[PDB]
Amino acid sequence: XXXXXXXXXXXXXXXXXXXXXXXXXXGYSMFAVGIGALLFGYWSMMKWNRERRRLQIEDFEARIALMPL
Amino acid sequence: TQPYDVYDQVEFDVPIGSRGDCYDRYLCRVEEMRQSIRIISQCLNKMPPGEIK
Repeated sequence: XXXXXXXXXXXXXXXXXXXXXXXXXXGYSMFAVGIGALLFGYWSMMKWNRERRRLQIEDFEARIALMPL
Repeated sequence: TQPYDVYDQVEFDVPIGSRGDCYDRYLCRVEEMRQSIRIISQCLNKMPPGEIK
């Protein structure tokens, strides 16, 4: 018997198929997070600015209180 | 159109674009690569055992 190269089929590798698929973000869903992060962003930032006003008047008060300076 | 060594029997896919721009001239080569394994797989399945020379 003579032995040569043998053939293999099984699944035939599956040639030409789109492996690319959309993931995580769809379109409308990411905009709700996007503007949602903005709405949370400005609201939390301005609370510290109002807290800065408590310091702002009190810091400049030191110059008014000190006249022997 | 013009077979060389056992052609037309093997299923070939030819990518052809729309515009003559560099992007479509790039896409066809990538689409040639995705539609190249089909020829290789058909060559693996269809092998007559015999002579080399």
